[PDB]
Amino acid sequence: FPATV
Amino acid sequence: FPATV
Amino acid sequence: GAMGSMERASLIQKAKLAEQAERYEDMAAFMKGAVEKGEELSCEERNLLSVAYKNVVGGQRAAWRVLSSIEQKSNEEGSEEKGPEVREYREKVETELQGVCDTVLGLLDSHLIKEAGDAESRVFYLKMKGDYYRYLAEVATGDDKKRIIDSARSAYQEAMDISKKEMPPTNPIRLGLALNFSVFHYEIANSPEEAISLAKTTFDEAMADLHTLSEDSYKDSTLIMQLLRDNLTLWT
Amino acid sequence: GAMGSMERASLIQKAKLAEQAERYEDMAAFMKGAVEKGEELSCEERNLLSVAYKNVVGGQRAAWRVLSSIEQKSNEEGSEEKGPEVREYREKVETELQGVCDTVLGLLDSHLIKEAGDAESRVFYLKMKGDYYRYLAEVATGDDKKRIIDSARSAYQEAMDISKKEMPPTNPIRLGLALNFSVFHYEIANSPEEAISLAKTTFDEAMADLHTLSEDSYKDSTLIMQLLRDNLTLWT
Ligand SMILES: *CC(=O)N1CCC2(CC1)CC(CNC(=O)[C@]1(Nc3ccc(Cl)cc3)C[C@@H](C)O[C@@H](C)C1)C2
Ligand SMILES: *CC(=O)N1CCC2(CC1)CC(CNC(=O)[C@]1(Nc3ccc(Cl)cc3)C[C@@H](C)O[C@@H](C)C1)C2
Ligand SMILES: [Mg+2]
Ligand SMILES: [Mg+2]
Ligand SMILES: [Mg+2]
Ligand SMILES: [Mg+2]
Ligand SMILES: [Mg+2]
Ligand SMILES: [Mg+2]
Repeated sequence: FPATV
Repeated sequence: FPATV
Repeated sequence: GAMGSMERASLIQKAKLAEQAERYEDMAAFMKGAVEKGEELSCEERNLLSVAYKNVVGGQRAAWRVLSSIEQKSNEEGSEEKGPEVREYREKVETELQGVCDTVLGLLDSHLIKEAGDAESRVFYLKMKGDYYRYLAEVATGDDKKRIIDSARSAYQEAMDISKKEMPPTNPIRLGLALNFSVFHYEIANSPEEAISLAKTTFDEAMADLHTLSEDSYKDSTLIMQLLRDNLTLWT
Repeated sequence: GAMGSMERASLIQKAKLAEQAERYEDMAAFMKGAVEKGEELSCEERNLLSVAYKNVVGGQRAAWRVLSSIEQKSNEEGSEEKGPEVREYREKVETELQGVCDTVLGLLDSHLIKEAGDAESRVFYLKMKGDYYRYLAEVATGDDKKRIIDSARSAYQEAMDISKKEMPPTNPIRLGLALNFSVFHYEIANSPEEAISLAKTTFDEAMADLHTLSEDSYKDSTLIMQLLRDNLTLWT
């Protein structure tokens, strides 16, 4: 999965 | 801490 | 509300203890109680709220993905029929996830966003609104899916518009918003070109503004910039 | 019971899904429902029950230890008074932990142990009884502390007596029981010599019986034997 914050 | 199972 | 009898300051103190103990459900319930006191949240308090719910919903999403993968495998050719249990339990987790999202969105709507006038607070809450609609969108399969997606897009877009007008390109909230809106484009809106364009432009504009920062601010900004680069590497 | 309407087989199926999703609270609630159907548990089912509650209570114990350490620091000389919140929240976590222990002990008492006639099932349940009294003992500070400690000792001792009579020294249940009873002696009963003696004797007696085993049984036994050695290394 891609990075989120 | 010591090991338990 | 079960937290109605507890002092605001005590709720905040306990949210911090819960974070130390990695008790994120408790942390979220304390912060919910704090929000419901009706006073605006400081920066530190907004971070506690976001950290608590991010961690609760993150665990739910991970579990939903495990269950959804098992369910998909069950509906392949030559898979043995095992009854309704996998669907039922995926639905149970899904309903709990939706509940948490609705709770966060309810706090934002009653009344955090309307009282948020400074750019940093309003952008932060709008980013959260986009995030929790995005989590709703991940599990949506029905009549309202398009409207749920549009609600995420609308919140993110309002946050972007304010952030571009009012905040420097290195601001960690502006960066984190852009990171997440880029992921929305890639994973939810079937717009990988828009996702890549946004991540690249955000990274490059931040790069150009690093010279203005202290050492500590440089560290804060570059940490999030690296995530933009990581996504770009994943996508290209 | 909220699980009263669900089929036993469906509860077991969902416990396995919950384990895959690392949803241990759900896993425990499913297994509780399965036990309350009133039928004896198979070996695999006993393992699911134990895994679920071990993981729930393990998380509670870790959180309790974090909070207890903060509370201890607050009661040191020169520590600033911060009010009742740390004690209150440690108490909240403690009460939830006690509740989970009481729930497991209740399942064992109504009626898993009394229906368990084979050595493997009876020893396994008695080990669990000792374990959950040991977790109660870790947080006990009152009038009943000695009786809680004695209840743990008594359960472990009955399990040891049956295991020595009925099971080989390499049996994984016999090994795991001895490992945990040794820790009880070291950490709860203030008997480090007894802890060390038991761990050493158990390790050596198992060593001498490895020659009788298949490759797969050898792997199973040696995995737990290594933990006995790890504890001995810690203690000497
Ligand atoms: C009040 C306010 O505007 N804040 C909230 C705190 C803060 C942004 C400023 C500073 C915190 C630092 N956190 C991170 O950098 C990170 N998480 C988030 C960053 C940005 C946003 Cl909008 C949300 C969360 C957490 C650390 C561990 O890793 C970073 C990659 C991201 C957030
Ligand atoms: C039905 C029965 O008697 N069982 C239950 C399953 C089993 C013992 C036989 C086999 C499982 C293997 N598990 C482990 O070896 C371990 N956990 C436990 C071992 C022994 C006991 Cl009494 C309880 C738990 C889990 C693995 C991941 O690490 C090992 C070090 C311990 C338990
Ligand atoms: Mg007040
Ligand atoms: Mg649904
Ligand atoms: Mg553009
Ligand atoms: Mg039936
Ligand atoms: Mg107490
Ligand atoms: Mg002896």
